[PDB]
Amino acid sequence: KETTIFAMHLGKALDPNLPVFVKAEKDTNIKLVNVASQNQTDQIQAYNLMLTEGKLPDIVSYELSADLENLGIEGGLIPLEDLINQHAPNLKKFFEENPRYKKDAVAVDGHIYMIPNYYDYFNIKVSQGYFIRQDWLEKLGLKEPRTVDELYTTLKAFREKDPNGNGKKDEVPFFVRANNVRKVLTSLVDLFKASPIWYEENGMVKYGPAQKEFKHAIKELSKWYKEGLIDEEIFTRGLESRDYLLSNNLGGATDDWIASTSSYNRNLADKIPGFNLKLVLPYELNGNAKTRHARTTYLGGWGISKDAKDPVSLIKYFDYWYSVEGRRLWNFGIEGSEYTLVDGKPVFTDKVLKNPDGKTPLAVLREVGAQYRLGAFQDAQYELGWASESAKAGYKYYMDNDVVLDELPILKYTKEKSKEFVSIDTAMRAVVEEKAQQWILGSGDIDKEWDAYIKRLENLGLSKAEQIQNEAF
Ligand SMILES: [Ca+2]
Repeated sequence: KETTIFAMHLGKALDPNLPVFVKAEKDTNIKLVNVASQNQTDQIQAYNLMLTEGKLPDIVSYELSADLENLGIEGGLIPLEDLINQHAPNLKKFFEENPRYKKDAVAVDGHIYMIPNYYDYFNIKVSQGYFIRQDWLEKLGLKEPRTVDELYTTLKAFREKDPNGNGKKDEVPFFVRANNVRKVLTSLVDLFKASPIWYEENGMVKYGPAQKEFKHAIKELSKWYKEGLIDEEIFTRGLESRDYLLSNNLGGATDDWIASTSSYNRNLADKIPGFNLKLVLPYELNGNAKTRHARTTYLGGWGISKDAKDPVSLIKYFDYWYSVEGRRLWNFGIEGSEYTLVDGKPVFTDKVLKNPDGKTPLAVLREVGAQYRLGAFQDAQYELGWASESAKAGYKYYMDNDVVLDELPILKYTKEKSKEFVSIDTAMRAVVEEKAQQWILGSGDIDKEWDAYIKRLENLGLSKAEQIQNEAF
């Protein structure tokens, strides 16, 4: 059966002749025909153009789920929940076994309009983590800090005791990597168990920047900033911060993405003798040793349009990607080309792990149509199949110690509540970022100014936004 689809990902329209989709056609007898051409590169433009047709393609795939769900509410996509319950055993069991993932699939009106492209979140939750210069701790006779007060003592010693050995007070004890204010705050306030965004607490949704922990975080950060413990240029350096500070042997500690930050030991070993930037668990504050840095559960998804003539066959195509072999196909490519089975489990080939032109394993996989964002279920075993030893070590450490808290899910709103919420959320963001940056850099006094700042947030609509967020959760 020839089945029309709108599908794009990373600027490329899905080519059904790629090995992954030829295999799935051989297994399912569904042959996709894309309405997006090989010349289109702008998925937002091509999607909107596609929606002006009198007939929609059989399957509609898009990166932004809220747009798919609105198209469902408008009647352009059909509800899927009865189709799944009646005809898609793999999805039916997946939703039963994963109530969190089921939430991502249910739209604001209680219908399912799209199947998300899920990360394997419960197997790898891990994004950012805390790193510290083990070789500096050791040469200074310091324990690994395990609380925020112990970190303070540690960063003070980094700043005052010349661990890079050059007789200059040039050490930058704590730094971040960011290119906007929200990203700076994200990597500073999590240490103090605060949040710059919305979060979940005791089943309710709350606004990070209005909390007592945020006040305490900014006050402490302002104190550490004044004492030279936090990079004087936190808000002015950009994405070059980590490379500049680590490669010049100035930086002592950070909070940053685990896979990339764990690469510096191997890169700087010949250049900085003894260099060991080491991943540690989140520091404890008042009994809390969690981090709110977490991966997300999905990105994008796909649905069936009102114009598909055989939706039952299409829900089975959707279900194929949740079978054992369909999920392995999507994640790993073709057996005998991208991977072999070793004791029942895929092991990538040299074609994937040692591409002679320098291509990454994921880039090689993408070229066969693996990992092509639709409504499939990523497998963390695909990622561990190629990730570096230090990346995998960091993932395992944070996973085994259960330190990562689930992020607030992507919430669902009607179009009108969304506009209302976004207008409020945008206005408050501007206030929080202005005030927190100035407080951290030592302007004014947060104790004297906190109340008026909270009233400004309330005047911008904080209570209404809380009401909308809690309804949506
Ligand atoms: Ca020094």
